[PDB]
Amino acid sequence: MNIFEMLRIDEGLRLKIYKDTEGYYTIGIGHLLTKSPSLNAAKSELDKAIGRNTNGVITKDEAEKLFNQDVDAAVRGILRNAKLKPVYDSLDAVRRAALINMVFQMGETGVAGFTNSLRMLQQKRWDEAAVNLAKSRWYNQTPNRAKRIITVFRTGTWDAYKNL
Ligand SMILES: [Cl-]
Ligand SMILES: [Cl-]
Ligand SMILES: [K+]
Repeated sequence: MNIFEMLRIDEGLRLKIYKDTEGYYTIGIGHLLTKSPSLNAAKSELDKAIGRNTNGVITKDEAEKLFNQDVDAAVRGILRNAKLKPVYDSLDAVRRAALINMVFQMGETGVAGFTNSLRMLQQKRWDEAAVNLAKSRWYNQTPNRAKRIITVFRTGTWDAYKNL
């Protein structure tokens, strides 16, 4: 298991524009196109991202290309964030993947707002961090996924993704 395989499981792979769990146009492996309700606006974003005039459909290789970019961007964002960097640096590789997953799903900003949870993770207070993480709109809106992420921060293992 690794961050790519983990997010491939959480996000799935769809080659045609679809709406994410929040109702936003997206494509590939969780690549958010826009928050706009205009499908045309979404298609415009898709073409700019791929570099060609698409028919709202991309190839697997193109989906993977955007995914690679997206994962790198999430890591990059963590490293640039004063609230997230310290926590990330304090973690082991498995838990770091859990944090990257959260940032890919919610954005740097979103994650940096989990102040209390972040502090517990940095203190290595696993069970308490787990309980705190669950007290969120994130957990309530995407409970199955949140539960997997929380178990990885709790245990430092990939067991939650075993058999998916
Ligand atoms: Cl992009
Ligand atoms: Cl979920
Ligand atoms: K998705």
